[PDB]
Amino acid sequence: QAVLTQPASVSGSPGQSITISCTGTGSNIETYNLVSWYQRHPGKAPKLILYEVSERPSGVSNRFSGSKSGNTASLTISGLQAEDEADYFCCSYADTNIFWVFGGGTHLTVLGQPKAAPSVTLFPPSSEELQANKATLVCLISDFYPGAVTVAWKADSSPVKAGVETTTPSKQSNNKYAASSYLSLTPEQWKSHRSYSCQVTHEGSTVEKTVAP
Amino acid sequence: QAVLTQPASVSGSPGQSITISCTGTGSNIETYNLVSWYQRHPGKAPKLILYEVSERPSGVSNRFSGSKSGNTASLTISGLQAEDEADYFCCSYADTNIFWVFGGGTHLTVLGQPKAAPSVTLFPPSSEELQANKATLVCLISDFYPGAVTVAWKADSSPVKAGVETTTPSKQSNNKYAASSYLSLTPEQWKSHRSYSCQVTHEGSTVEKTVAPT
Amino acid sequence: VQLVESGGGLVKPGGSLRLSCAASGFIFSDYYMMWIRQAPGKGLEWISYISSSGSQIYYTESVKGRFTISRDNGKNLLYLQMNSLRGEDTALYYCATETGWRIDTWGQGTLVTVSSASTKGPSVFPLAPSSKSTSGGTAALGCLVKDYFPEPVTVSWNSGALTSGVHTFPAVLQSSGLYSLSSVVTVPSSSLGTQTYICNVNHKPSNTKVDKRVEP
Amino acid sequence: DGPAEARKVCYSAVLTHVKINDKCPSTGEAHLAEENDGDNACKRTYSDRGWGNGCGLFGKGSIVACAKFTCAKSMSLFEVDQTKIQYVIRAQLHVGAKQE
Amino acid sequence: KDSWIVDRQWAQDLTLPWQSGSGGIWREMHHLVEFEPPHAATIRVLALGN
Amino acid sequence: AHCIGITDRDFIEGVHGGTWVSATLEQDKCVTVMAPDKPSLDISLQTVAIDGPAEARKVCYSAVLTHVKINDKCPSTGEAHLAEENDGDNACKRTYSDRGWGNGCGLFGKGSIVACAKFTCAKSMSLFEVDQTKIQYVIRAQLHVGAKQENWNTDIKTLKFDALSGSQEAEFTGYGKATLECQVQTAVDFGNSYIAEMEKDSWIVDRQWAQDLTLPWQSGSGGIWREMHHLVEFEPPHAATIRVLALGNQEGSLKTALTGAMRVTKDENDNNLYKLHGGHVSCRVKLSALTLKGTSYKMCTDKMSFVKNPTDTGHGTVVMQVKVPKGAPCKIPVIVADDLTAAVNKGILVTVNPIASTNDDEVLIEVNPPFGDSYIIVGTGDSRLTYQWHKE
Repeated sequence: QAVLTQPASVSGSPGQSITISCTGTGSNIETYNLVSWYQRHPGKAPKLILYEVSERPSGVSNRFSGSKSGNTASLTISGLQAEDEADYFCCSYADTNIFWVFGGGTHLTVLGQPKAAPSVTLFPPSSEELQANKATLVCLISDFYPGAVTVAWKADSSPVKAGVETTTPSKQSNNKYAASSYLSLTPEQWKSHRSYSCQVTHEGSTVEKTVAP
Repeated sequence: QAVLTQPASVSGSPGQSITISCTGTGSNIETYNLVSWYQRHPGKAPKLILYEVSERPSGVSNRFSGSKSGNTASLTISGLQAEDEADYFCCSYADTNIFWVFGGGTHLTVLGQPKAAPSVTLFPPSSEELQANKATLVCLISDFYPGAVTVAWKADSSPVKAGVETTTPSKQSNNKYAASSYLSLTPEQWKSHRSYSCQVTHEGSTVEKTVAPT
Repeated sequence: VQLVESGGGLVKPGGSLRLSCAASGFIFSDYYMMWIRQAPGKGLEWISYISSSGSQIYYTESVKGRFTISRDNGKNLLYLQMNSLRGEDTALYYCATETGWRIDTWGQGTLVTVSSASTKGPSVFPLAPSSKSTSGGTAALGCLVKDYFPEPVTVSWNSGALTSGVHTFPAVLQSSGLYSLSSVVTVPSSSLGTQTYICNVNHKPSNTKVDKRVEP
Repeated sequence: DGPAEARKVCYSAVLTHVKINDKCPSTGEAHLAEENDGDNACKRTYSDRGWGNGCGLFGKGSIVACAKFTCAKSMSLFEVDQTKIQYVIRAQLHVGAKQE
Repeated sequence: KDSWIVDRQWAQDLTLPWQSGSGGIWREMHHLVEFEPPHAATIRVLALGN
Repeated sequence: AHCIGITDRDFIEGVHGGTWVSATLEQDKCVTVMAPDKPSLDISLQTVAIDGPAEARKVCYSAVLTHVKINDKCPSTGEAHLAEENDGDNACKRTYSDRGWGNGCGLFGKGSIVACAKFTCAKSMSLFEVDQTKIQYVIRAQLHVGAKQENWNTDIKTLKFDALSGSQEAEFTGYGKATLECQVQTAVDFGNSYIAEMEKDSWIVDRQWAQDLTLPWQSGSGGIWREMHHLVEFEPPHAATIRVLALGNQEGSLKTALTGAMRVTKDENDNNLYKLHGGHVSCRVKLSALTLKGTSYKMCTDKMSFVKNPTDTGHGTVVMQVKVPKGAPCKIPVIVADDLTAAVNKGILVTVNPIASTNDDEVLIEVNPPFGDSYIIVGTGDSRLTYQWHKE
């Protein structure tokens, strides 16, 4: 097969230089060496910024450069600007059988603002929801910059495998981001467990909140 | 530029099956198809448990199996046991130049027992230490399981960047884990801040202590 | 040199749709064309791929028997005929040129969302307030608005009155195909029992209007 | 020392999938942009066509096939300047020295 | 991993693609990449091998 | 089937008083079988295949080597040993070296030296034995009725034969059925032969040629590689070191040796279904049970038009599509003359008894005109279509 893995979220400051890698995991990649990079602002067309690992399309700035070493292709952007706030997609021609393969995607964050820890509000089931033979845990996050989050749920000590709904962060009116996490259950599982925990991961640091019946 | 990559730590309980991956660069593990796996317990000699991708030396259990598809070689251990908690190393004969290259190593932890929150003891600078014109906050993390901890220091509410010396988690004699963290400062910083906070992150749950000058 | 894409929308599972891609700025009949798509939380994936003449056709196995790529070189148009639609076909679809064995130019993208879901009016559940004080004198609450479709819904507490410290999170798509959102407010601690507020959940597509008390 | 490099002769080449443009008889020559690039192996030919394969006339239709070429393994060729040849000669006397 | 002394007249007559040392184009690529007669609209290549 | 779209074409004529007509079907060819007062019949040979030939040998043409390993000893001190020398998948040599005081020995003479390098095949050519009794083939069969090209595939009957099948009949709704008694010809083309296939290529090769290839070979399952020295050679030792000579990848040498050899290809998912690009089929076709439709239709008298004008096919015949907007179930008169006054036919009508059944039908007519100047005439009276033709 062919799988291209690249970091979900990277960030840097204006004027700095940043690198987004693209690690290949397939059978035989390392054969054609024509890796291409794409830039996409929200709601617009992807733009080719690099192809054949280092080569650059006409009109593309010289701040964008690309290299390779082994199974990793890297996109490097120097003189970071606020215009570079976009998604960057990696692409590689895998073989004659399956053709070009894409990476997951990376969202570059340009720190035109300071770092904000995520505030979290977790709520218990309302005594008017168990009446309807249902129960939902609601974990609400606000005021984090950048908007790159990881959500986990736990049943008294243990991660929950079913029912977790996470959104894709939506921007606020004060240039910050918000996200919602919902946990559908049955009322008996809510009553049987000692407690449930929503915990939120943002830039290494995690923040936990807890509710109980 | 020719070195294998493999996960830092992978975890399982007694009973299930676990897989450690070993990703190399299209030559590294792909050219000769002889990849060997080694098991090392703390302080003992490494033991050859697999060679030639899927071959098994005499005496090695069926639970250890090996596979290889392109870049990646995999060690798969079924029926996980307490004896299997150890360090596992990948090895491949790259070419005629550099011959053999190893992986970074993977620590297999077997969840023989249940989740234990860390107990924290945060100590202030000693007055006798402050009379030598130095300050050291001592945060002592005790009795947690598993031994995966994120230590963080704060200046009245503010994360501390410098002066941090944190050890890696160590094994207790009751089979739990322990770790310590030291924050060096000047006595002026200790007095000029309202408080200092050592906080401990463990499985997402955070324990916090706070001391102040008196 | 641009590619315009049209045809997207909402359509039930097992339905049928045709996406379109109009090309301008070059000789369309001399370039390989192809359709790409991206699903939520999923990477990009080329699904269809056609030669300049249309005599060479390539599909991925996920859409092989259902999608049919075609091109009309007189109209400089590229079509994606999507039969036997499925839920996982919900994605943002691009048409793209292919020269030098790379994906050169892209369209802006057209969105196809497939939902089984029908017009359903929500059910509102009050949210009990707890101590979000931080030493102190603050407590927050809200009201949940479950199982509604489609967008949008408009929440407001105290029918046009209170707008201080109110947060209304956007909706979340669901395995049900229905939407849900939460709305929260923050108030002081010693004033939890001194006043009353109710939401105005208000779903136009089903003409729903519900009010809902909140108390400890 | 450092002979002059003359030529690289390639004996192992990996190809990419071929790309085809073709046209019906009396409809013109088929064109690919890959055909104007110096790293692609291309060829012009004419193929038999008719009603059975999408053409209103029976005859020779234009067709072009192009594949991207990269050299996987190549033998290098260096010229030998005889006026730059070096040799080393070792000399020694029978004086009774141990071979160590 | 091998080297020899060869006649220039032999080497220049090799039926193999050749380059000019720099980032130069590959000349006479057909010595390893042939194309077969088309059927109707399809041509496949004949890689002459290592 | 359909023979109009296949360049290499042959017509066969059966006698008026006959039942069976013999024909030969070669790859990438087809035949139009014509009998008086019967619809013309296109027959083509689609594939000749074997399903899962037995694996015989694997021949290694690309092998990578590890670094050599040496053990050496002084003269009169025994033979050197390596544990690698006992494994069956290593390539080793046993030699002697010139040793003396200058390289650490008390005597001047031959000292034992051993060299070993692990052999691992990178790319191999598979050799499959064929069973001539398991050969399959597929035959297309179609009638010249009126069908537009877009409906040829629907009208084609696809007949499958084994090495010992019975009569295979293709029945056409409204026109009866024809019977085929066929046989492959794999005597001259399929003697003692292996199917040799590389990663992307396949051939038919002589068995004796494959078994004398100067290359290492395997018994195709997990076996030791036999005769490893055809790719791994050790050179004379210097004092304590032996350098190996790798004879290189032999893909090119095999391919140049296999130019002009009968080719084999492979299907979709089917990965043991091998298509044999060669040989021919001898068939006997039964035509007596084949009937025309609409022989009792009235002559079409309403005005008709050419949807597709008569065009040269390259077979000496012409093809055209005639539309019939009005007139019910009738048969379209078609003649080819040299004079517009006398309606004297001078050409053979491949599309025997043209027919329109529904109104607005578009019907495909193939006609063989005579040599020289000619007139294609479709219709009667004032509305008749005339289109002026010239054969060379």
